[PDB]
Amino acid sequence: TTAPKPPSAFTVEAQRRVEAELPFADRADFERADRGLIRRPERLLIRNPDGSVAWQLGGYDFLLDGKPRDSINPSLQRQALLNLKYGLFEVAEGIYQVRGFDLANITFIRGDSGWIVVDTLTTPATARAAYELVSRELGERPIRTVIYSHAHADHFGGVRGLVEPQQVASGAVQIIAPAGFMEAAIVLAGNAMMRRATYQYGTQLPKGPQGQVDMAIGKGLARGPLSLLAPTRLIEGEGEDLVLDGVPFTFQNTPGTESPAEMNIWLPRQKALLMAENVVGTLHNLYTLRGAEVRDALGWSKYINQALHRFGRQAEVMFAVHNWPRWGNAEIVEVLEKQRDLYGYLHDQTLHLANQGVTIGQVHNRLRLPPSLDQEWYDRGYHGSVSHNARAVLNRYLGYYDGNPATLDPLSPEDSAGRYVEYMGGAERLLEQARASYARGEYRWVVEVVNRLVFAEPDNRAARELQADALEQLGYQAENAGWRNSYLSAAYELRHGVPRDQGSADALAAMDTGLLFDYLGVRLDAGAAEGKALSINLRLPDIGENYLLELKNSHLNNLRGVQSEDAGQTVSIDRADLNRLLLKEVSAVRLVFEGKLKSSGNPLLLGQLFGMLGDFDFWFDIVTPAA
Amino acid sequence: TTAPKPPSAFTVEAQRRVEAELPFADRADFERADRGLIRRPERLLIRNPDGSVAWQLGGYDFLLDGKPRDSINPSLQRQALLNLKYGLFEVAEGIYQVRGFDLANITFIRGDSGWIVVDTLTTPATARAAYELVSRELGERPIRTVIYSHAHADHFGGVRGLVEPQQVASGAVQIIAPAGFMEAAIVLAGNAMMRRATYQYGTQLPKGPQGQVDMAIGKGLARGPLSLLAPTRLIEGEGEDLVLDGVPFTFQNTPGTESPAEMNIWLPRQKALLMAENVVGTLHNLYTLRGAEVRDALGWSKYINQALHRFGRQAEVMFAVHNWPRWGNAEIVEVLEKQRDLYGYLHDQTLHLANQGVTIGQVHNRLRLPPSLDQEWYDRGYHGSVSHNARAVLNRYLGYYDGNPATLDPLSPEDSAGRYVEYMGGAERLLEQARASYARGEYRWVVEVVNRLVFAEPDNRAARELQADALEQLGYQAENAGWRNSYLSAAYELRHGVPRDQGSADALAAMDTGLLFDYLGVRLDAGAAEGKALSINLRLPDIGENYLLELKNSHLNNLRGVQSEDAGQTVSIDRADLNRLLLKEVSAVRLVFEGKLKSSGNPLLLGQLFGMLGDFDFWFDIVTPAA
Ligand SMILES: CCCCCCCCCCS(=O)(=O)O
Ligand SMILES: CCCCCCCCCCS(=O)(=O)O
Ligand SMILES: [Zn+2]
Ligand SMILES: [Zn+2]
Ligand SMILES: [Zn+2]
Ligand SMILES: [Zn+2]
Repeated sequence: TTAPKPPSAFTVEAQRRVEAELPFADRADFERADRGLIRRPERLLIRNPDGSVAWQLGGYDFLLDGKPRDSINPSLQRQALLNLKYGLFEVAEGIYQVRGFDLANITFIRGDSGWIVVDTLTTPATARAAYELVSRELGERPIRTVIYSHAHADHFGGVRGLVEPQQVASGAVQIIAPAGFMEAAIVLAGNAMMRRATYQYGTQLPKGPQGQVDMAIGKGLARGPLSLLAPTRLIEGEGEDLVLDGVPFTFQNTPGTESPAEMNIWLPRQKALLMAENVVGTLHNLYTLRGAEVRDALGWSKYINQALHRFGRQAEVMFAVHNWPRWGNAEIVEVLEKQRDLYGYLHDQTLHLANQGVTIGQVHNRLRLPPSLDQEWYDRGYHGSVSHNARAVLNRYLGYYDGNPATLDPLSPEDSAGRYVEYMGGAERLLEQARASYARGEYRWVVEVVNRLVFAEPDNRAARELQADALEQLGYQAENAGWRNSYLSAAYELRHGVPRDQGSADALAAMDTGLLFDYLGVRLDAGAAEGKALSINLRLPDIGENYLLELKNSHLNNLRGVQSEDAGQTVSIDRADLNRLLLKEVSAVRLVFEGKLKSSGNPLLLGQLFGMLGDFDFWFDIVTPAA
Repeated sequence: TTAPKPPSAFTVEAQRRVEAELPFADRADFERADRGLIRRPERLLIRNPDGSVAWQLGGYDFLLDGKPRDSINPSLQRQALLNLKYGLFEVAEGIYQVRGFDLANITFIRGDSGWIVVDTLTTPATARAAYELVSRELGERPIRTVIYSHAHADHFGGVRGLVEPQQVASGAVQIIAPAGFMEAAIVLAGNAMMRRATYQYGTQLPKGPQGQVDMAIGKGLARGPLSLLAPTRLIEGEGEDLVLDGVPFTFQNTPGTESPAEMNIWLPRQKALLMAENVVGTLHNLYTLRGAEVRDALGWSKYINQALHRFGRQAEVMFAVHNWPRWGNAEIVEVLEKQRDLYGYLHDQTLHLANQGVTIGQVHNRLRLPPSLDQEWYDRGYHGSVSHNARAVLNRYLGYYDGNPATLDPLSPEDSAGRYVEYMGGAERLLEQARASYARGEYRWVVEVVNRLVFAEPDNRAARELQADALEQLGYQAENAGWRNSYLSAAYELRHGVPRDQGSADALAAMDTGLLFDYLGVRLDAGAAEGKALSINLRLPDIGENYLLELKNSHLNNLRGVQSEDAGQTVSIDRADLNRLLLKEVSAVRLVFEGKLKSSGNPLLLGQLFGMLGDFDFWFDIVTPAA
């Protein structure tokens, strides 16, 4: 059978254990998440210009009765309900947030003549909807300044919902960002990350008790066009004190924590501390499972300590770009200390263990937070997990290899699987044993062993169905939203298979030219490039950049600021026009006839290079070997 | 039986295949490695001041007959003999190198009044011995300048063998380094890295056909005290043109390639290009298996391209801090192009594959260099490997997790092993099957499956002996020196068990104070720190630094430039005296009585904190679960 199964007796027991272990009696977050509520719109339904739906919350109604469901980890269910506390809120005098209109929050700070806005959600429609709610309740005011707290799409993505380029061009609107913002906002492993993200975000799952229920730092991500307008002003060095529209702001740069470009904000008049995405209502990711570079827990901890000693000590309210605020100086001091020691403990104790010989394959089964950190709701592994972050720290310092040469040169899973199956007496015998293990509630073992059979025999329905059943129990048990979604998406694909039916101008415009060509080098089909050699001078006059492109030894090189008198072709095109070509907004033929694409030398080389560029299928297999 | 076994028939066949696949007819390296030889001392034996032996080459005599040995990959054997071409060499007019006195080379450049020296080997005794050979053959000359090509111990370690602090202090000797040198020269995962390095370096193996034979970039690493004298001058930005003792030097910074602080050197008078450790006689590591952060192949490739377009185009000789030079402009241009496209192809094609859904557990079995790159001796995987570097690139962008939730929350190997064994019919049945697989030459499979049995039953001699036999065949087959050494060290420990019998003042002095306390936080025993809280102001007047130390929530924090009026204790000590304490060169009691260690507040806190500090056993288990 191919439909979700009820929670097993072992899964039920695991949920009861969560309740026994975690401080459910501490319900203060429920008060915090409702404090200062101005308006919760009755229903929320946000639409995109093309008619698609950007965001809606009606799919979460099953959570509203607040009744426990054993197919959901009760800690995650608690977070799931708190994230449904959406609408317009007062944080402090003249500081408001619209929460639950998208994954992130959007913050409106009262200036003398308009709003200073912090962040802009993921897509213009959600941002626009938030601004409309603000105007209905507080009165319409022009937005004078938009500040990006950091370089992530759930924060800069909806900017065109608030302001337009002509406002920025005229100086009516300023955009403030931490130094390094443009370099960090925008690729090379994009298809792999996006496809792996369908698991983490559970994009194929229904919203419900046996599907997606929450995304930890918010309900989920709004769907729509991605916008991005470049900053007009950057916060340099350690930070800067600015006055915006009569309001004093202190910006504290925290480079290389949750994002390479990030800054906390202190508002001294309100004694309000906006902790960007450094401190949120959950342990955050040191490693995002969809795939990204490992983050620096050591710096993350130190920057939280820096904020504590500078501001925390005088703060009356602390708030963030995800989740809800926390009021009271003693509460804020403790949250800052604990979040600082959370990242610090994860870092320090992973390394303490590693230095004792505990490997990347063992550390998550050994490392446990001490009670003082374990027993706070904002330290729970909803977004990041202690388990995956400990392995992340270890991977950052020691790498993927566990040091045991048995594992140094491993056969691909699909190549060793047939032998595992044979050694275990064949598929039927393996299933018999795995089913007995399943009946004992040993899901973490079952998913490892039955995965071998699925890889040996991807058309073995019985194997896929058992693997799916065990993964699903693990998803029900998961406190982590990303783990849950991944387990349930894996079950879904094992049961149903992968779909057989299957661009942002601003994002492309933000991409450095060198990175664009690095990406084109990634698209290069090695088979097509084999034995070829060509050099092309590329000139981009609007941005005043020159690149030397060299294809040789089945590799595309690009080099900024150099030209070769020996290149076989010289090509001139504005970066703006190159952008349009890639976005299919203009044809190369029309550009050549307009005199916008120019060439000397052999007119064919760039075309020949383009013809070697391959493509990537989005729906590649994950839970089985490639079809 | 517990002694090395002969190469199997499959291993022999694998060696013959290497010969069929690789260009052994290309023997030009043999001429290159002998070119400009001035003196090869008859025997080489270098001793340390305490009487220990730093370096000797007599253990490699078995290689001298040049006869093929099937327990050594013939490509590695070729490299092993070329690395035995040691002694004093002329590279170009007034440019000499002493090769094979240590892992790295040391370079002497004739100035008007003395030597400009590039790098200093690993330990003073080897450096001193190299200088003595130089003086015997070319005449004794003062060393006026020492340049560190980059921030690695096999390059700055022997500096005290050449110069002393009073020479630097008086300005008689200058030390030049790339900007960032001191930050990159010096920890947190040190015990784990060092212990894992016993495998990579094969520190327990004899020198011989069934032991250690070479270390790729050199024969091995000299053993002795580690020295380091701080630079007096840093090469800033992209680089700088300097004149040293009448000789013109162009320094090209290449930050974040083989080392975070590295610079190539162009010598325009001799048209000589010293490629630091960017281009050597082998594919280098993107990931060193002993464990370290993943290196940036993209930047590595671009920096090689930058050197090519700036200098390569006019170079007559190219040489490096490891291995031998290559003469002739056409040869140099090709080597630079190929090394550039080597790192570029590894990067680009790993990502091309990953974007198609190929995982970190599959990529090394899919990625292959094109013939133009595969068929050059300096592109062979002696130091780095295509296999481990491809997985490294993938790990850098996507992380350790393959995206399949079967693998998201894995049981530790020792906890799932008992079940693998049971499912496979028990130990005897598993061995029976594994022995048949062994008889078919399926070593990569045998080491994966028998490893399960060793982990289930670490005292099962029969299992350990088979695992050892299979690993050993893999070590014999390995072209990579680190892989070979690791496979043979694993066999050694399985057969014999781990030893049951078991500081650099300069290195400690080079360590930032914050990093020192970060390291102390890593030593913190969480059990001992539980429930404790303390704050200590630490003042270090000689360096003018203040730190706030806070222990809370089982985590030690240190914060530069802040002090707390609420700290329970204030401690004052020069960093120089703190160094001496840690090195056991002075007792804390003697320092307090000398007035060199001062305290206000509760005199006990720092002592209490120190008492919570744990230690790490060096010889932790790798190939079995912890004893
Ligand atoms: C349209 C893309 C939206 C991107 C929103 C996700 C934020 C990226 C950072 C990953 S993490 O969630 O901080 O761990
Ligand atoms: C006494 C320690 C000697 C360190 C020498 C090894 C160099 C460190 C860098 C690793 S790698 O060999 O570049 O990949
Ligand atoms: Zn973010
Ligand atoms: Zn965010
Ligand atoms: Zn090095
Ligand atoms: Zn080196």
